[PDB]
Amino acid sequence: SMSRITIERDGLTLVGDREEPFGEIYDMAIIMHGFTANRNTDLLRQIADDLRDENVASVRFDFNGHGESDGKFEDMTVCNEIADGKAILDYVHTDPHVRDIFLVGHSQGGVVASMLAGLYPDVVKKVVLLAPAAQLKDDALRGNTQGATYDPNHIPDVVPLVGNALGMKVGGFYLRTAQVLPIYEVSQRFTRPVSVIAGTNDQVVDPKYAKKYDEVYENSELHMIPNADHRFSGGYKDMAADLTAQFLKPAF
Amino acid sequence: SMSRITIERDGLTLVGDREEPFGEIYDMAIIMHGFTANRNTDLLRQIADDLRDENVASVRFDFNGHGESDGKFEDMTVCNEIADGKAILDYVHTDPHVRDIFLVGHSQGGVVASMLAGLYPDVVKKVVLLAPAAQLKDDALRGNTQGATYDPNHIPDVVPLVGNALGMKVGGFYLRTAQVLPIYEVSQRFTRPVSVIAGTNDQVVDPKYAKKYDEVYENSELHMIPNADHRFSGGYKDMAADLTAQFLKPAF
Repeated sequence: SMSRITIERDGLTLVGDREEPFGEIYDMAIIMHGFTANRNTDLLRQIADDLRDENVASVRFDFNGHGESDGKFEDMTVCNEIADGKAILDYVHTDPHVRDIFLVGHSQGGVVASMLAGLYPDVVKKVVLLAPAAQLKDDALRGNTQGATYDPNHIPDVVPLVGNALGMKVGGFYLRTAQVLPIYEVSQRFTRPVSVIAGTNDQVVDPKYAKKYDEVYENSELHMIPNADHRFSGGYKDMAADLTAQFLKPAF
Repeated sequence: SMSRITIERDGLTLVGDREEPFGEIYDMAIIMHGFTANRNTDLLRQIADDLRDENVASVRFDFNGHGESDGKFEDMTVCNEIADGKAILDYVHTDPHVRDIFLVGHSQGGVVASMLAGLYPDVVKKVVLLAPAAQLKDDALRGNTQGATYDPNHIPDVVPLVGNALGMKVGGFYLRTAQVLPIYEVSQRFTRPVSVIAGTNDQVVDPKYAKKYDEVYENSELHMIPNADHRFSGGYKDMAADLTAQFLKPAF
C-alpha cells in the first residue's frame, strides 16, 4: 500500500502500484493484466520485482471494471482499456523520474499493450507480450468467449460468463468491438524491439497468435516456453518473468 | 430546458435534449454533432423539429468535451465519442416509449454515427449522414487538422487549433487514433437503409468521401445539394433537414 497510486481517466479512478529501484531516475515499465484478472497476480508482481532488482521501475494498474479501479466490468471494452493505457502512458511520460518507457502485457493485456504501442511507436521503447490474447477477436466472431456462447450476429446486451468468472457479465459492446478490432494492423506499426513469450501448453490462446505477432513485427523475438500454461503458473512464472526482465535489462 | 436529459458514460455526465411528438410511442433518432460543435446548432435543431412534426422523437447530446457535457475537449477521441454514442443507444434502446432507432450524424458526428451503426447493424434501423467527415483520417495522416499543422509521425501531446477554434487544443490521442480508424470497413457492416447528404460546395470535407460511403453501402441513396456548404447554412439548412426528415418519415 506504500506503492499505491491513482490516476483519472474520463471520470474513472484507476488504482495502481508503483515499484521503484534505489535511485531517483529509472526506466519504467507499464504492466498490464488480462480479462477478469487484476494488477496483483503472482506473475505481474514477479515481473515487477524482477524489474526492480534490475534498476527498472514499474507501474501496474487495475483496468476499469477490474480490481480496485472504478467502473462496472460489463462496461469494459478493449478500446477503453487502451484509453486507460493512454492515461497511464501520459502519467509515466510526464513523470520527471523516467528515462525510457516499456509496455508489458499478459493475455488481453498483451493486446492492449501491443495496440497502445502501435499508436505510440515513437514514445514506447520496448514491448514484452506474454501469451497476448489476440484470439479474443476470433472468439467474438465465433460466438464463444471463454466458454460463454452467444449468437455472434445477435450479441445480447450482456453475456454471462462461466467457470471461474461465474457471476460476471461481459458487455455486448466488448464483444461487438472485439469482432472488428484491428489488432495486428495497429500493433504492426511498432518497429522497435518486441519480445513475445508464450507457453507450448497454452490451452486458452492458441500459440499461433504469438507466432503471428512475431511474423508481423519488424524487430521481434519469440520465446516458446515448453510445457508452460496460459497463466504461467508455478515454476513457469519464474521463467516468464525472467525472460521479461532479460529483454528490458539496462545493459550496465 | 424542459427537454433536458442527462446520462452517464464512464463517470462523465452527458447532457442532451429530448424532443417528442404527441403520443407516447414513437420512433427515435439519435442526432450527433461535429468537431467543436454542440447539440444545439441550427441544423440539428431543425432536424429535430422536422422529425417531431413527422411523429418521430429525437435526442441530441453534447459529446464528451463539448457543450454542457463533462470532459476536457483535448481528452475527446472519435473512439470515446462512439462510446458516448453507445451509451445514448442503450438509453434509447431500453426506453419503453421507443419503436425503431435512427442515427443521424453531421460531419464528425456522421463518422460516429456510421461506425456505431456498423457495430449495431441489427439494432439501428436507418442512418442519415450529413457531410460525414471521413476526411478526418486522411487529415491526421497528412498532419493538417482544420488548418492546424503537426508532424504526423511525431504527434505532440496536444495540438492548438486555429481559426474559429482558436484557444482549443485537440488531443494527440485524437490524432493518433484518427490515423488508423477503420471508418469505412466498420461502417460497411450496416446493410440497412442509409441516406448520405452532402453539399457540392463543401470546402471542409471533400464530397468524394460522401460518394465512397454511397459506394460501399449495400442499401444507400446519395443526395448532393447544389451550392450547399459544409455547415448547411442559411437556406441549405432547410434543404438538408427536409431530406433527413423525408428518409425517416413513418409512411402513414
